[PDB]
Amino acid sequence: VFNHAIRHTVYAALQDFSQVTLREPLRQAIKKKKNVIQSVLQAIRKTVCDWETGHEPFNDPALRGEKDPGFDIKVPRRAVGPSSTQLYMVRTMLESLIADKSKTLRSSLEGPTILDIEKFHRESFFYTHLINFSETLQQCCDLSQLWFREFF
Amino acid sequence: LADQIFAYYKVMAGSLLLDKRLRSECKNQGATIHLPPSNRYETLLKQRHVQLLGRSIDLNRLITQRVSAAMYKSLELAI
Amino acid sequence: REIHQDWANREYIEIITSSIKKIADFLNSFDMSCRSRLATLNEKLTALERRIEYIEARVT
Amino acid sequence: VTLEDALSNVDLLEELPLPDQQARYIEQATVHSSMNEMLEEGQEY
Amino acid sequence: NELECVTNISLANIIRQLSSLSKYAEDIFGELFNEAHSFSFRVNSLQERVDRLSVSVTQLDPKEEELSLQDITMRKAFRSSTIQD
Amino acid sequence: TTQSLASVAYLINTLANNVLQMLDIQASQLRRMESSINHISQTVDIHKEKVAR
Repeated sequence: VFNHAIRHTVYAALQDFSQVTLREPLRQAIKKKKNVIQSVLQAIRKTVCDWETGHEPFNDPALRGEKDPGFDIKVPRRAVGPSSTQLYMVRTMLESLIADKSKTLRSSLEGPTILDIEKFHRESFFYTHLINFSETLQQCCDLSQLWFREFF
Repeated sequence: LADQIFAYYKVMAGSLLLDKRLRSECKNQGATIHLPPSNRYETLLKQRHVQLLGRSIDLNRLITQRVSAAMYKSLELAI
Repeated sequence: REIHQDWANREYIEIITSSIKKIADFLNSFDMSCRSRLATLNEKLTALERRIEYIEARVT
Repeated sequence: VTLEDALSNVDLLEELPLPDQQARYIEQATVHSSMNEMLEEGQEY
Repeated sequence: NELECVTNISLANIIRQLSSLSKYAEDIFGELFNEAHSFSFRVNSLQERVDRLSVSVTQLDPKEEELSLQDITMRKAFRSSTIQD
Repeated sequence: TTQSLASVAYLINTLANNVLQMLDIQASQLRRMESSINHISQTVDIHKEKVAR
């Protein structure tokens, strides 16, 4: 039950973030000359987007730059966690956006954008540990060392 | 474990059958025959697949062996 | 795109692994129960063997 | 020959009565991997 | 790297896990069966003994029964088994 | 992989069922033999009491 619940929640959180939350900053960056943010945000979308129709929506106005009229997108659900490589890539790219030193990528971003990025980046810390629930449960309850005495 | 289990139950058996009026009288003269403290052995007696180093140990069987030896010893001592 | 198929395949593998772990857990539980009732049967048999020893010693 | 049959087999297997039981990022990733390999070798030593 | 290669490798891995599970299940079932077989042997032996004892007991003669007063203690006493693991 | 999983599950299920039935049969045998042994004990006790009387 924990494995199913954990995988479902991880997938849901990752996809909600990627598909819904990153639309506003991407629209802002498209309406702006700066393109480093656009390249990074776009890169994060290619990495961890599962377009339920197979392709990103085409008539999306946020991608173009114009304000939403709206534009509901149905986020899919399924119990499967992101591979280690892509979860790591996403986390490092988010850390890159909200970075004190990088002429700063955090300067361009607005207030709520950085606040939500900081949030998701903080909660995504334990995803790797929780996906491997059995191994971590084993680790959290290790009392093997009470017997060994090689040093003494 | 077997030794103290048998001792506990022998003491309880002996205490159950002791005259109650005698206990009252003794307490009234400051010579109380103290009760045996209660104890929780029931869970141990029900163990049958204790796990240790890949072996399955039937604790109940071993406790029975020791306790039966003790009961035989008690009867022999009485006679 | 290849990422979409990748997600689909990973979901497939996840389903299969969950099933395998269910099988393993069933194996463990069944083994434990069989140990318990084998211990009971063995105890009953032992109680019977001793009793027949005693009876046949009393009748001869 | 399908997920349905295998899953049904597992389900029917899980109901028997059992009583009496109680870019700049790829290079970073590569270097990180090598460093981790060195860590595990060090633990072995 | 193409992803399909990774997925196929993982499928082969889960099949290997299935084979390992098969071996482990066989081990458990054999461990159960061996001791069950031992119980069966013991039960058959006890059944033979009980049949013999029953046919013997049905023909006990009380009127002919004679007890030796003189031999009360020179007789060897019966002792129960004292096996302790 | 699907075929392998289905086959392994089927085989394990059949073994578990067989072991369960075997244990239950043995328990029934022992119950019956306990009844018979109790009867023999009662008969022996009756005989001894008759001799004493």
